[PDB]
Amino acid sequence: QQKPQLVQTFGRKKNAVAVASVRPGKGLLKVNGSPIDMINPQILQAKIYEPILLLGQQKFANLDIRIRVRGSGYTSQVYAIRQALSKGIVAYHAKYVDENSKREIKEQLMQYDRSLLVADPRRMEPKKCGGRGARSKMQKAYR
Amino acid sequence: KKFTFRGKGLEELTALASGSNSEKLISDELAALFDAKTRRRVKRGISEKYAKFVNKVRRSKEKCPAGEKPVPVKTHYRSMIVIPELVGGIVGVYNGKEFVNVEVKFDMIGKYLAEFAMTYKPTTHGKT
Amino acid sequence: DKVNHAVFIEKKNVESIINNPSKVGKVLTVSTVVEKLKVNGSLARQLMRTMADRKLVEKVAKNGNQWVYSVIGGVKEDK
Amino acid sequence: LVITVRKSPCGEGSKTWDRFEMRIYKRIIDLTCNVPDVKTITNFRIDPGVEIELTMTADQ
Amino acid sequence: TTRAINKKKKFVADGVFNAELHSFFSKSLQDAGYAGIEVRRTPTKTEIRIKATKPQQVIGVEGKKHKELTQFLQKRFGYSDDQIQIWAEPIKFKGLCASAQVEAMNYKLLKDVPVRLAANYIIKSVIQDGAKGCEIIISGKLKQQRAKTMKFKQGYMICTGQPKNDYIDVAVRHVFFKQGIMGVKVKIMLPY
Amino acid sequence: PNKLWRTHPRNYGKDSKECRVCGARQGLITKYEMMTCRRCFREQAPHIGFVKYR
Amino acid sequence: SFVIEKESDFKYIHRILNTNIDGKRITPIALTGIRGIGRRFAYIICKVLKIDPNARAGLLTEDQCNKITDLIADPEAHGIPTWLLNRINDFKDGKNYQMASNTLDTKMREDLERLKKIKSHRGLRHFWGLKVRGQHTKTSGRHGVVCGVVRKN
Amino acid sequence: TQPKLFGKWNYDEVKIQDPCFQNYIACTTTKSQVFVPHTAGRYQVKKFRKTQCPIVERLIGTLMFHGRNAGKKALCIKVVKNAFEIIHLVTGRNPLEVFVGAVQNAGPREDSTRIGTAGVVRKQAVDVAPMRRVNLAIYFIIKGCRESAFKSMRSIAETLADEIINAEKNNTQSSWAIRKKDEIEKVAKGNR
Amino acid sequence: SNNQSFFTVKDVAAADFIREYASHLKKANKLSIPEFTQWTTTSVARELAPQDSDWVYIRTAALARKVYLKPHTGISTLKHIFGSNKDRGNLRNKHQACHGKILRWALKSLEDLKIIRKDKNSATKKFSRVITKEGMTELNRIATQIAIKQRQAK
RNA sequence: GCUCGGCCGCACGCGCGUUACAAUGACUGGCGCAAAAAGUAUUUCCUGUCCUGGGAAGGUACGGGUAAUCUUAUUAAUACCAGUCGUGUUAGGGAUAGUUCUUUGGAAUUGUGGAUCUUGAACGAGGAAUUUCUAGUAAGUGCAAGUCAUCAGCUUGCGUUGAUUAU
Ligand SMILES: [Mg+2]
Ligand SMILES: [Mg+2]
Ligand SMILES: [Mg+2]
Ligand SMILES: [Mg+2]
Ligand SMILES: [Mg+2]
Ligand SMILES: [Mg+2]
Ligand SMILES: [Mg+2]
Ligand SMILES: [Mg+2]
Ligand SMILES: [Zn+2]
Repeated sequence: QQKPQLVQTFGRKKNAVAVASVRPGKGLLKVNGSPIDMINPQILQAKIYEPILLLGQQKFANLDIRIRVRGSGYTSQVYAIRQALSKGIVAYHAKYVDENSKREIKEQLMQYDRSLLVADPRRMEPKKCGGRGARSKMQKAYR
Repeated sequence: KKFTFRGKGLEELTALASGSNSEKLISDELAALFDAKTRRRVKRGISEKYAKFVNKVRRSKEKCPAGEKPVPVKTHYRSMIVIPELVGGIVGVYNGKEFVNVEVKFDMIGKYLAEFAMTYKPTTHGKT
Repeated sequence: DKVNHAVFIEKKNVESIINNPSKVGKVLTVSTVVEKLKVNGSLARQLMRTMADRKLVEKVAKNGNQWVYSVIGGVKEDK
Repeated sequence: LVITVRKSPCGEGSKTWDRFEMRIYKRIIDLTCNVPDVKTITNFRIDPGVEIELTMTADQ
Repeated sequence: TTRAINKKKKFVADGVFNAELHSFFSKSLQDAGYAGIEVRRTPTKTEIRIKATKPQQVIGVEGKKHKELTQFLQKRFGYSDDQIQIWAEPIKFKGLCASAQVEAMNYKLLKDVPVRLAANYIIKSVIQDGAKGCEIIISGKLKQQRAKTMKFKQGYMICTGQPKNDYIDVAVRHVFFKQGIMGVKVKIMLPY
Repeated sequence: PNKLWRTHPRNYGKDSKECRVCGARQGLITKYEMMTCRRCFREQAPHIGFVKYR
Repeated sequence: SFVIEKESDFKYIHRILNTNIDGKRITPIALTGIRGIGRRFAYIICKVLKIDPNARAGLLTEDQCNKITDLIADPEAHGIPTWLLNRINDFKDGKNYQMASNTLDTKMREDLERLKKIKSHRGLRHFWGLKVRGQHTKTSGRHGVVCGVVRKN
Repeated sequence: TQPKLFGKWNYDEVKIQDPCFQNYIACTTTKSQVFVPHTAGRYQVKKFRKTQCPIVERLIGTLMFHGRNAGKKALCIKVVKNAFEIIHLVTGRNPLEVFVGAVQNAGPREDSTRIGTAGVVRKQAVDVAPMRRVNLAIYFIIKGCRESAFKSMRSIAETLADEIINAEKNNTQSSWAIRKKDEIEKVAKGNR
Repeated sequence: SNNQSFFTVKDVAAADFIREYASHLKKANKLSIPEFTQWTTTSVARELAPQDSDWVYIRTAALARKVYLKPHTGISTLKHIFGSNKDRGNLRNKHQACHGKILRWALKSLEDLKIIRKDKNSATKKFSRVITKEGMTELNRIATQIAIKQRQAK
């Protein structure tokens, strides 16, 4: 079967899931089969470029990384991509490099943001009856 | 003064509706000129009963040539659409308490018979 | 009140307004231009574009309602 | 299966609701065998609420 | 196969079958203490175990009530004679069954035996059979034309929590009098 | 000559159905094809196998 | 365009079909100023008569204006689909006309009159100053509010 | 490489002086230097967490208001960046230095409150905390923005820029934030 | 030089692709542009007929792109992809689907240009449209032209 | 039981609420972002292709699914990108009306819903009063389920975008 040089990490925010696959070579980032350039709301593309700029391109020119994302809505999706990418490099440096590098990129990243290696525990709140929402309730008449 | 429906006269309409070999009460030529809800009621079916009804009008319409007005025909069919062959007759339409006598005019063919007998009384107020 | 904002500019004034964008200010938007030249916003935009094609003016940002442009040599003092 | 039902048989003013659940668990098991072995493996007591469905695809 | 049915729609239908049975048996079996019903379903058969205090009255005089029942289910659903099977199973401890005990006080109250005495008799029985605790509620006109509600507790009792659904056994009955319907609940907390 | 009895179409709408138990037409629960009014359902619910976890 | 060479030729007030037309404005939505013309029809009128829809109303040619009055006169003769008209096939005549400034108020007045005369429910209802479509008079419409046949002023 | 805000604005050029604010305004930290103002942070789970939130994100938060605009963040990120551009076009220095400058420079210090002591009820002269000082600063600035931009042609980016500049300049005419600040501080001085 | 001679549609911002391929369809004058085009708005959900006279081109261009990407995407699904919200007035905004005839015209006419085929071999969705070798080549060369014009900008 | 009305009748008083008063906007394009629910006693239930119609909708041409297999792992809408419109009862806002067309139903008139042209009111942010609410929370935003032949401005749920301020 010839076990590949693959690493596979996942990342999560709300209902969104990102699976990033990392293999060695000339660095690509393709999300859902397309460059980061084309990710829908333009503003938060910089969110995905963040861990890249934080680690420096030097780590990323050595690796082709392809991230498929399926999930909730635009923003959470962006955050999932972020996550998967980040802990993806970490997992690579775990299997194929020394542990030391894994450690120092871990610290490197988390000093900037912890949302990269750790997932946002928040999810939606179910709705309580007698309201238009998960707390707020039908208006009341006292007098 | 004239009386016109979709560019046709009572003579003309009676010429389409009494048109030879059309055994439906309301023939297709006429039904093409109807508003959508009527065309719908016709093409979808109809009941045999209405035939008898129209017949009564036929009998009441020719039975008062001298001009004393027709002998009124009582019926419960509100959902009935007016055929030109009923124009000039007087028909009792049940409003649920009562039989409202309605005299037919050329302008009223397209509409349902119910559209005339008042189902209710209007509102005339007082408290203060 | 109402603000009558001109819906046409005379062929007498046109490139006289165009060639000298600094009458509007250090910052050109729809609003600025509307204020300074009493031109209705759509034509204000059209002016922006014309004098942008003309190398006189540059885009800083575009967000659906917001035009932000600056003058090339800098603000050049009037008359 | 959820059925959300209003408690009071009447309109009695506060609205209260009942979240009524029925869970259905569905399992699949696949075997490579002959008929008698099947009838051997099905030979044991099962609790009442269980539905057991058997299908046989021949294989060469 | 018969018909392909929605696993959801089938299962709900099975539950509704079960409930119809329970209503049928609690209603037509009312003299012998009737507790429960357990239904196994075979492509061949439908097996019903009637769990009861007095199996002897489920059977009757050489299957008078048994044959009656079996045939009732037969005409009702339609069934082959090999397709229906009814067993009666004894409940070894009558003191741990509520529906039974509420049937007991139904009985005792019909014979005009006074409230407190009857309540005590059953409660003492229930605890005699090893139940940790029991309670009885009788509601409705007792004294007079104005409704009363009387509770009788002895032993250990839980109300609230998931343990409620586990340890506590409850049954109600409507009891009929010339004056109207009075009604009776029995809560037996079971032992561990 | 009862011929006219019940001869209005009950084909659909409110009169096509009823609670199997109590024969109510009102607030009938049709959702799993269980044909039980809200009250009757609320009663049978544990016998039908409907738990309240929630 | 913005630039017009002679300020002398621009018509602020234009007049088409017994109605004023606002000049400083975009031509079709300026044409909305007529009873019987809403935005989509005006955009159509611009597409048939090849008039610039991005242009102003002051830039209007009199030729064009007469052509528009003509469009309104015999719209179906100018092309355009029948299904696009305010009046599909009139009760009196089977013809398809589209409703002008005056002609509209006329035909509506006529219709309602024959509805009084007919003594139909809804015609009576109109006469009475009530709601025609059969909605609820218990709650809304209070202290008087516009009933059918709305007139802008 | 040190990230610049929006890529064009260097955080290293912002230095806070007044010792109250240095712990209360985000931008000093590695964690607060962000290309994008959008964290999706948890800033509200504990009492002072709000402090660790980037100031521009805070401002963006305040912007998102009124029923129609609720929960549209992208809009406000746009508005803010644009306003910042107009700011650098007017002043020519880091739109951050202007912002931070104008959060510091406009917000109340003294404020008056009812303190019941036995019989005494009347306004009393009270001093404002750093956190509230900041919060209020932003609240005010943006409220002025809305009131002005409402039916005008001036956009929010514009109104907001105007306000930020006037707010740092201390202008009591042109800055709503300072109008209220001075009004409040005067009410307060009068209530001692 | 390893700067790629070749670029997929997936490497290109979709807006650009659409305006470009529409341009190509005009220059080619390769489209029919039916008569109902003049008097009809996009969807039932819209108050105003489209502001661009070229919409038929643009819409067709984009359509091809969709078919390039999502193969076997039938008309209804496209009516939904190409639909929107519609104000019903004082009733809450609700989802609404596009017109059919325009989309099916665009697919008929794209078969005509050999850029899509009706698959007779899919036994689920039969006669669903899938791009051809030819159409693929064409779109990928537009895409490439675009992407190179982009990396030419420093 | 059957037929026709009635509960929807309007000078008004009082409650829940939907929609707005617009530029943080409306409109015209472009854009491979959800979750959770349902579903055929065989043509009847979800419905995918396909074809016709300008449209709502119709064919019946080829088909799947009693469903983790099929509708679908999609088809949502805020959001984003272009472009129009330019602070005025303006395209904001659409009540109310008149023709036409369609669909559910023996039956639609006292408009069941939906479509096309028209028609365009009040409303320029709301007196005394007063409701609910502390984090994926409020608010906006759509989606399902119940009802149900047809009829959501309701209810019960589902996610998306995401706060100000307390503690
Ligand atoms: Mg809502
Ligand atoms: Mg849109
Ligand atoms: Mg169909
Ligand atoms: Mg569905
Ligand atoms: Mg009507
Ligand atoms: Mg309506
Ligand atoms: Mg339905
Ligand atoms: Mg209700
Ligand atoms: Zn019932």
